Amino acid sequence: FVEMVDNLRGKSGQGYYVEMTVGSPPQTLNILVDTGSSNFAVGAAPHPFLHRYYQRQLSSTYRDLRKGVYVPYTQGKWEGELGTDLVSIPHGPNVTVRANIAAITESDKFFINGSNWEGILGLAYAEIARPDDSLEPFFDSLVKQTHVPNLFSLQLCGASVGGSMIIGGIDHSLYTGSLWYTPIRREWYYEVIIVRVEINGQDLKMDCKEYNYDKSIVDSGTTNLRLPKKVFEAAVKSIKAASSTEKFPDGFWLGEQLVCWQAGTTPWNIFPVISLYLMGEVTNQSFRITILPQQYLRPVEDVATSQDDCYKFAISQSSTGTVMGAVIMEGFYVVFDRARKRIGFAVSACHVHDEFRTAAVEGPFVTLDMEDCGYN
Amino acid sequence: FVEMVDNLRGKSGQGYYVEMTVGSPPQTLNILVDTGSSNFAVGAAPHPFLHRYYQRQLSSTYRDLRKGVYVPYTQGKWEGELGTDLVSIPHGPNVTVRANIAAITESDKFFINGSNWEGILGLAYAEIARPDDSLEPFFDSLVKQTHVPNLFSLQLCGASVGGSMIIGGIDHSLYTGSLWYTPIRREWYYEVIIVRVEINGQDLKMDCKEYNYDKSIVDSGTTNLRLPKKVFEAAVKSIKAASSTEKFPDGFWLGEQLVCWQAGTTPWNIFPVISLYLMGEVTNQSFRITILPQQYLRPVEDVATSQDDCYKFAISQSSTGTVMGAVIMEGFYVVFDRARKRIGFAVSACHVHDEFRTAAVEGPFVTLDMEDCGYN
Ligand SMILES: COc1cccc(-c2cccc([C@]3(C)CC(=O)N(C)C(N)=N3)c2)c1
Ligand SMILES: COc1cccc(-c2cccc([C@]3(C)CC(=O)N(C)C(N)=N3)c2)c1
Repeated sequence: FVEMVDNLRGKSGQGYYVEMTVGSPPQTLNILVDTGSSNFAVGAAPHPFLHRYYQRQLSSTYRDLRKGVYVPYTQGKWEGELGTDLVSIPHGPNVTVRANIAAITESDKFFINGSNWEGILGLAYAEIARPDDSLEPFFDSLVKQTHVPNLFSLQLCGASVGGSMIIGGIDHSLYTGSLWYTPIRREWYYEVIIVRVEINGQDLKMDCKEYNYDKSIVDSGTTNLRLPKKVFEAAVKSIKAASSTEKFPDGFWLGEQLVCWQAGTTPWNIFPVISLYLMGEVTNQSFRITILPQQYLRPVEDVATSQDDCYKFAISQSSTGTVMGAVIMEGFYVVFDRARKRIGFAVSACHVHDEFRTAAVEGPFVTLDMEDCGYN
Repeated sequence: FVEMVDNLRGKSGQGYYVEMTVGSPPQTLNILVDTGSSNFAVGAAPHPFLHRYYQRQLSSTYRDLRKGVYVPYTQGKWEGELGTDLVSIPHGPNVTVRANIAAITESDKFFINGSNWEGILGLAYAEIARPDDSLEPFFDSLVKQTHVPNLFSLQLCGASVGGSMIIGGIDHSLYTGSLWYTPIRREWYYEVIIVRVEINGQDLKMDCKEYNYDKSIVDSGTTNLRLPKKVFEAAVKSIKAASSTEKFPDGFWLGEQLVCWQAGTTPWNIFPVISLYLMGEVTNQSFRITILPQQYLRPVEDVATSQDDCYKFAISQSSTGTVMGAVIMEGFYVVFDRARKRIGFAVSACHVHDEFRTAAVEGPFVTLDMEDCGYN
């Protein structure tokens, strides 16, 4: 696994990507690692933002599936042509596989101008694969055609930024202390159940069933930690009041303006550590992950309307549930243990850390009626 | 007002715009009519998607305000340089005014590739103007510097598509029957209070306070009718079950895949009319607006992965409240009566109508405790 270490580039703002090769002979592309979707879609036409794109004409091994896909988002969309071809991951396992590729032929607000990636690798499960759950995801093909074990792990770092995708197992050099595991509630998204939240050290006497309304998921393709309204509403109230040494703008919390200081002058300690307790592997047992304010206030880089230490509030609202984005994942080594229906967390050997507090994964804790926190 | 009739172009998918002129001599630009924001922002650099952009260097009358703006959205952002200049609306009032312009110098996922507009005219109020409520919105400058009365009205049409912005008053040729008025609850967004909802004819025994959690607004710059989760959840359940002659995809309702038939074969009548009751002008009195399925199922045009009559579900979820978008507004002539803190609705003389049902604005109805439907 020394080969796979540090095989990711990019930020949480713009995503993390791994180099991939597609077709015979190998076309090299930079592809977003996205645990929030299940399609392997690559740009296959010269959209002007793209550095590279998939040229099927040049591949011995491509096969058209004579079938198209349309994938709308909030303001976004992409659209392509389903086929299959030979995929390999240079700095991954030393195998090669026949995976589905959606050749993106049209898109709106999908690719980022000035980004350095050209497709997405949806690592989530069949059930949310477009167009339907028979479009077998990449990772399933990988395990299903090779001797690669059914799990991968992710260490996302970054102050641009880097990280590691260890396909097939775990690499002990990427975390400290112990890995704790929460169940994958169902294999569609990487859905997990949050059972209690705390800010700094004090919870939120909130029906935990809210924390997971209607969903809680782990998504390397979402930037923020994203909370539902009631919990966000509740959350911010408590972070806001906690963080009243100083008075910041009332719309900033809603991510409608950003906030700024200068070099050195970022007020670390006015801000609370935040703690999510996740359902554990055993009845009535949980564990917790604790994020520093480094994680939920992320530098907004080159705003030319300043030369200051600006930051956006990396927590936000959701109609679709909790989303533990790259802001949360940057603190931890996250193991996606598809073989045992569980996701493991450990302190990342690369989390940004002051000489004061830290990120933490701790347990066990005793929590009753955890199964009641999942929405049905 | 014969001059202002039909001075809007575009769709609900891509927005409606009015021709404007800025600077001396007049630079012509196509600008989005957006009642969901309060900034007049125009593209002022040669972003490649843009047909035209504001060239300050060429204006006698421009004045720099030596101050910048940054405006983030969900995935989106823009950023510019505050100044003021001379603005006129060719097919508007025969005046000219000194308004604030944000010259957009940088943006991500803001402009649409293949769109024909180049800025936005935020018609909402100071309170949500970025950076703060002292950046006086266009319309306030308009009324405040001319004899133009403090109201405008909008007729949005469309099967591309058209419409009319009547600045300064009402034009009786754009609606049928009577105008009914709901209070502007507060002057930030165009916030209104929904007090009951019905599908086909049957309500939703839902605490009306949900319908407005935390906000209900009228937004010509939002495409969908957008409902909060509980109400959307509730809503769809009732539209879904109502519309079970046929079985459509389970993810389509969430706007994650679109749905299709062919010429002639759109099943009109399986789908219910929807009714929103809005708080009226008098204690315990309301009125209602009724939308046909034409309105909430909008053609998705050139999907090349078909030659069928496709449609997206024009209703969706929200962390930020109800939003009555261009899907709702297409049915009605909407009067923004800033002078009397109220918004008027009437059947649009241009709503798309089958030889069966219709859009409707009706009243009065007796509804108790309407003031309790507003979130505080
Ligand atoms: C940190 O990761 C990202 C940063 C910016 C954008 C994206 C991204 C771009 C395009 C599509 C996706 C998507 C496939 C769809 C989506 O909205 N989510 C939340 C997701 N998981 N992946 C992400 C990821
Ligand atoms: C039908 O109107 C539109 C269709 C597509 C896009 C837009 C649009 C594009 C860019 C910004 C806006 C914005 C300023 C921000 C926003 O998200 N909303 C909801 C809004 N009212 N206007 C709209 C409007």
